[PDB]
Amino acid sequence: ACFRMTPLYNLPTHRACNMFLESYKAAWILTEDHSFEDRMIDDLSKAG
Amino acid sequence: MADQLTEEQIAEFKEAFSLFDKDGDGTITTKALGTVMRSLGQNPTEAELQDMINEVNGTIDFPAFLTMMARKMKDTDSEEEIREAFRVFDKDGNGYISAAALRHVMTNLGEKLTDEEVDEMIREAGQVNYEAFVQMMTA
Amino acid sequence: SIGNIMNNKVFYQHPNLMRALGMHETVMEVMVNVLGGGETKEIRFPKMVTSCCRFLCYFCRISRQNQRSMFDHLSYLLENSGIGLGMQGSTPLDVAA
Amino acid sequence: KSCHLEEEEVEVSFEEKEMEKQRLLYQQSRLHTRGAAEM
Amino acid sequence: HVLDVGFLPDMRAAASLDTATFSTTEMALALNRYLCLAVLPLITKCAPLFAGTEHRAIMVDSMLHTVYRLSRGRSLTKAQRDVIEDCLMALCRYIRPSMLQHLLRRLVFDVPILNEFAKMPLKLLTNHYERCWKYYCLPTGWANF
Amino acid sequence: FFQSIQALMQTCSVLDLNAFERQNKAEGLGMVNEDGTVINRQNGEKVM
Amino acid sequence: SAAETARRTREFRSPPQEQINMLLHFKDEADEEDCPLPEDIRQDLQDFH
Repeated sequence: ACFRMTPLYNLPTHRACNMFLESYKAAWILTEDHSFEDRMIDDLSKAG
Repeated sequence: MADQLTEEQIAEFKEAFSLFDKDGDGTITTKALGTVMRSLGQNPTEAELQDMINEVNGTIDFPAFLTMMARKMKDTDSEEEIREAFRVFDKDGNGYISAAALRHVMTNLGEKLTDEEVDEMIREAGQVNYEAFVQMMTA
Repeated sequence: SIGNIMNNKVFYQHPNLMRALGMHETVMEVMVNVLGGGETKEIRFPKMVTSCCRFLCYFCRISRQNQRSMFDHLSYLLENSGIGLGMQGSTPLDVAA
Repeated sequence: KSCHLEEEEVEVSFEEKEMEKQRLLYQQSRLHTRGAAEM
Repeated sequence: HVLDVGFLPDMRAAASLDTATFSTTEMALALNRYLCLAVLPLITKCAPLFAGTEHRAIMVDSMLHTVYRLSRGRSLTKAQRDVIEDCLMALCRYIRPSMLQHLLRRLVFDVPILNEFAKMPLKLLTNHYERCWKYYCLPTGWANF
Repeated sequence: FFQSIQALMQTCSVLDLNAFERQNKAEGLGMVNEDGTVINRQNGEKVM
Repeated sequence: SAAETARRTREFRSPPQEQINMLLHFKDEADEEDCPLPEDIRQDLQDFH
């Protein structure tokens, strides 16, 4: 099978977009926002 | 499975089936399925259409038709995919391939196969054509 | 309603939709409510389990990921499968197989 | 994560290491006086 | 085992003519003839195989009468490989074909014994000449061929 | 509360050996016919 | 150069989803880049993202 797999340039446009989003879970899952953690308990709770 | 067929030919089959829909419910009988199936190009004998009802009453629906069409195209697709997938392996495409060339190209098909596996694979067998590779891997 | 679902030309081309909408999840509770009963005498509303369990089997034979997604409920399915036996066409045991 | 934030390397001096165990002691101090712990 | 399994095989074309309703016997030819076509172990001191040899040919008599293009290959490969095991004493089996095999030399049933006949000559190009009528039958077929 | 702690830790798993064999042949395959290869990849949920 | 054929393997081998991973990895990555794209389409991501 692996020898008969299809090139990328024959895929329909609609299908070649869903694979992009599912595969592009490589810029959110690794990026870190931090932010809400130390500023959370600071503005909330304390000084409330 | 029913995942070996692209969407366009599924659409073509749906159009062919709907064009001769009985009353919109998709219930058709044995005589008419041969007519609708010979309408879009494929014209085989009467034996296969005799066994189709045997695999699945006089009540034929679209899912059963799609499944039987799918698995009568899939065997041909699988039997033919073993010849086109080899075209990239040889430069000219005829079948002759040097044994030295595969030492650095047959380890990078994306299967994460390192040198040891291909050592054992090619050692267990000059230039080798495609049919010997068929016997080599299909076993 | 289910009979019109299996003719729309779209529940054959994009299986990834139907796991995202997850109608297989919703239809599953439909079966458990009617079959929920003390004993075999609680077989009220037959002819609908057979009419719906047929749809589940064909869903399971469209893609490998479709097979996995419904497989995880195997323990759930067998819990309420080997009681209501005696009808034809289909039974929850068949889709379990 | 609001507490354990501060929870091949030179030796740590005496004065600095109390700052961590005092900051940690205070960071969770607000989080046990204010109900919490008994939940 | 063939003195009990062939008893059912004896009813091969016992219905393959008129209509034959329940063709469930053909379903038994998907797990019995396939098992027999997997043993090249053959000896002598018997002639019951001769009754079984024609029986397979009797089952292959139907060129389309309830055979299925896929299920027909099982019975076709059941005898095509059953030749390379006999003690070169295939007597009446050749006479069963004779000129009947030569007859209908324009049908699809030709390749049924055409390639099978070539397997006999390609395994006896230095022997199998210790006969008489068969030697005459060969020329009788050769001239009519 | 002590009912929970006592019951909970009795459901903890140990190093099973039968489940190990199930990995050792499942890892033999490398990719589906054509579906994004083995999506689970590691699929560590088994031994522990 | 012969071995260049070994380098060009994603382009015909591997399933289509695998190709996307290779060509998209370096785009929104940091520092190290392998098998990169032209440095003209790798700027809108650093603006869009």
